[PDB]
Amino acid sequence: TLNGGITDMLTELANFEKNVSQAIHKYNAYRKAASVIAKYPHKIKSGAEAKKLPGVGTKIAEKIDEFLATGKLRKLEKIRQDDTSSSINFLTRVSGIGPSAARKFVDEGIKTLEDLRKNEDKLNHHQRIGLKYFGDFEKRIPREEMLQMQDIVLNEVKKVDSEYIATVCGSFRRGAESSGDMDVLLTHPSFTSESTKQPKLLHQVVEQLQKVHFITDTLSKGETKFMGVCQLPSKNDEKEYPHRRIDIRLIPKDQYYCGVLYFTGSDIFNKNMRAHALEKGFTINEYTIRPLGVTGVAGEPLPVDSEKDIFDYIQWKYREPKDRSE
DNA sequence: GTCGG
DNA sequence: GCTGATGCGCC
DNA sequence: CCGACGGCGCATCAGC
Ligand SMILES: Nc1ccn([C@H]2C[C@H](O)[C@@H](COP(=O)(O)OP(=O)(O)OP(=O)(O)O)O2)c(=O)n1
Ligand SMILES: *CC[C@H](OP(*)(=O)O)[C@H](O)COP(=O)(O)O
Ligand SMILES: [Mg+2]
Ligand SMILES: [Mg+2]
Ligand SMILES: [Mg+2]
Ligand SMILES: [Mg+2]
Repeated sequence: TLNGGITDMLTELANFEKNVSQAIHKYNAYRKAASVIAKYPHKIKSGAEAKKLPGVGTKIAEKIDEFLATGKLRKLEKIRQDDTSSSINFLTRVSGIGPSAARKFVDEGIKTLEDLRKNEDKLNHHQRIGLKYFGDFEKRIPREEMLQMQDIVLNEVKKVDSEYIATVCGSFRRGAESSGDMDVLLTHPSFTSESTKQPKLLHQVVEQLQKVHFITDTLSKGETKFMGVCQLPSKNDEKEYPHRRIDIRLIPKDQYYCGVLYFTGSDIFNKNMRAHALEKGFTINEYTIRPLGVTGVAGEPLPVDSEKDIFDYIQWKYREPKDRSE
């Protein structure tokens, strides 16, 4: 609601920089500005008011002044009218089509949904599945369906080995009423930072979920990360549920707190927290928090016994998952 | 595009 | 076959 | 002004 006009404007500029300009730092700058404006609890009355927030500079203030006076941004009005920008912005909505592949396809005269379904032989495995479920993948998952999905995954993993722990992360763990997809963090005692005492720990879980027809497709799979497609079972005479994206990440059992911090997000929160860690002389990834030596070389992993320990190292007050959303 | 040294 | 670069993905 | 901007997994390809 509040400042929705401004944040939508900034998100559309971010998407343009990422998809068309291939300018990843401008994309990140627009998104950081959109997120700080979304959390601001007043109706922004001027560019000058917004410029006081961290991540809003001169250029964004000037665009906020235009938007508030005219309800439009001339630059976005032009981009919307541009056939190449339009085509690329549409193709990048297909899972597996990034900015580079989108520009290549536009060059070959492939620029609509009809063009893609004619040219499937030109798509890689991932792109083919993104095309097949194009409609399904733009739908959000109601929390009630996420609870049904949680119950299937936790119960199936438990049937494979009572020592697995599966945790639903992403927007679900931040308490969202709807989720873009299902993100599952997996641990097993056999996989630690010190040892892999067992092979196929991720594979055996994927296989069981395929066997009860929950996982329907694979986009990618290695030893620690699965990316694919799943679907809730429906009743007699009921319309089928949409196909959903599922990500599964197997994390060393001893590095759970770093792993769950990473997988809980949001992505903007992780970028902000990791950028703050560097200013405080630390580096954070999904496994460890490590000091930076005078060098700029990461040192030994610091002890972590809680999510909050990570916040304490970088001198942040703890934020509950619910308070890490945009 | 913005920030901090 | 291996290794390093790049694309696309995740939060 | 100007260098840095988060960090890493898997798929794919060029060069040896
Ligand atoms: N054809 C080019 C253009 C630029 N550069 C280099 C020179 C500078 O080190 C840097 C950018 O210089 P610019 O004059 O482009 O500076 P800005 O990017 O700030 O200005 P502009 O508003 O023109 O983008 O890239 C280059 O090597 N070859
Ligand atoms: C939004 C205004 C732009 O800020 P950035 O460094 O992307 C520039 O001031 C205008 O640049 P252009 O419109 O992309 O040439
Ligand atoms: Mg996309
Ligand atoms: Mg998600
Ligand atoms: Mg996901
Ligand atoms: Mg915790």
